[PDB]
Amino acid sequence: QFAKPEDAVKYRQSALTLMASHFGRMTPVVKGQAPYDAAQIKANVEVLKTLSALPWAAFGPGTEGGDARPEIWSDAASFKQKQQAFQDNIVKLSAAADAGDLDKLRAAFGDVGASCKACHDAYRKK
Amino acid sequence: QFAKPEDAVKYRQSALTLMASHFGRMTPVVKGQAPYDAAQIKANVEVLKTLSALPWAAFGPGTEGGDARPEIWSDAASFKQKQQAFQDNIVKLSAAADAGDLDKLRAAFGDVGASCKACHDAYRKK
Ligand code: HEC
Ligand code: HEC
Repeated sequence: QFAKPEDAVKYRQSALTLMASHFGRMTPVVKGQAPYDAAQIKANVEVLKTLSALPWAAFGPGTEGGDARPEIWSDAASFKQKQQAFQDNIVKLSAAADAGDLDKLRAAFGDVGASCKACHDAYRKK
Repeated sequence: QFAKPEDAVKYRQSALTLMASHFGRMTPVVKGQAPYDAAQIKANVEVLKTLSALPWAAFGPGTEGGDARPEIWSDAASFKQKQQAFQDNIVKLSAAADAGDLDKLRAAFGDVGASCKACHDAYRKK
């Protein structure tokens, strides 16, 4: 859906920005600094699930640019493992949110955050 | 979820960018320049439905900035009518996509596009 590489870059950066907001806005809830409303969190994690599937299709071959490292494309299998693993961490978060289980939510939230960082360490420029 | 107005601005601009891509990428399909795969379009419109609900919460009071016109906030009811009308145009598009009905898809796609423009004409700076 991208006329030029720059359009793929803009798309993925926007998708990742929205992910970061839908993830990060739960930090006060996880920490107990804001109240836990199970329905609110269930709905928010549903949005995050949808968003978390979006960036990867905008790293199609030849879409070097932005702060993407070239290693994304020199080993397509390893990058795919990282995004699939990330999305399965999001599945655990969804399951916790759907269950209304704050303890499971906290644990899953930490694992999701670790998975964001694991990808950045390998694939995002400083 | 926004520490400063700038964070709301960045969020809504990213959400609108993603909407524009999920909407605009169907133009060749509507025009018959690309093939119509009912399942592909159903899935894409589901994504668009989710995204189309997101920008509005990031025009909270005091989040003037970007290319948002101040009229968004001086008549909250009228802005809300426009975004709700837009989302109901998206509902028609969803219904068409879910039905696998290309004629209804075309018609709904045109009405959605008109609704984007109607809001821009009133509420987006040149
Ligand atoms: C690889 C499988 C990634 C996972 C998982 C996550 N992110 Fe990431 N992110 C990745 C790359 C390669 C890039 C650079 C994209 C580019 O072309 O520039 C990024 C970037 C971001 C950004 C900045 C977006 C922007 O506005 O330019 C943010 C805010 C971001 N990423 C956040 C984020 C969070 C919170 C994640 C887990 C919930 C996450 N990313 C996962 C690669 C990957
Ligand atoms: C009002 C109810 C709107 C509807 C419906 C749509 N858009 Fe719009 N859009 C609106 C505003 C007020 C703004 C400015 C936001 C800001 O603070 O700068 C915009 C902006 C866009 C953009 C630019 C985003 C960016 O990268 O800065 C795009 C690409 C865009 N809008 C597209 C778009 C499409 C395709 C719509 C219908 C499917 C649509 N918008 C609806 C207000 C409203």
